[PDB]
Amino acid sequence: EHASTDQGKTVSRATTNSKTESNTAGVSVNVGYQNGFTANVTTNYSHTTDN
Amino acid sequence: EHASTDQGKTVSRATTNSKTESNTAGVSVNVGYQNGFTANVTTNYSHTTDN
Repeated sequence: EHASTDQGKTVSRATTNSKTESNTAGVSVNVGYQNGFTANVTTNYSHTTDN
Repeated sequence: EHASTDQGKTVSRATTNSKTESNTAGVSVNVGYQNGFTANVTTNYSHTTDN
């Protein structure tokens, strides 16, 4: 907790991030399109401030 | 038969004089959080002598 590195154990990994991944995770494909609504719907719509 | 009856009586007196000399040395390491991250290192050494 306090002033590690000469205290305990660490593990550290590099990452990437996506500003819209949390948005498109609520998309199911459902191969059929009904009445020319050639688009999908998310269960939750998040903005680009949600990494 | 031969029958005996002995009785005794002792009186003793002992005096001791001791003298000890002790030395101590230690290190105390402190890390914590108090309105920010802190750290201390204490180094003490003591000398006792008793008679």
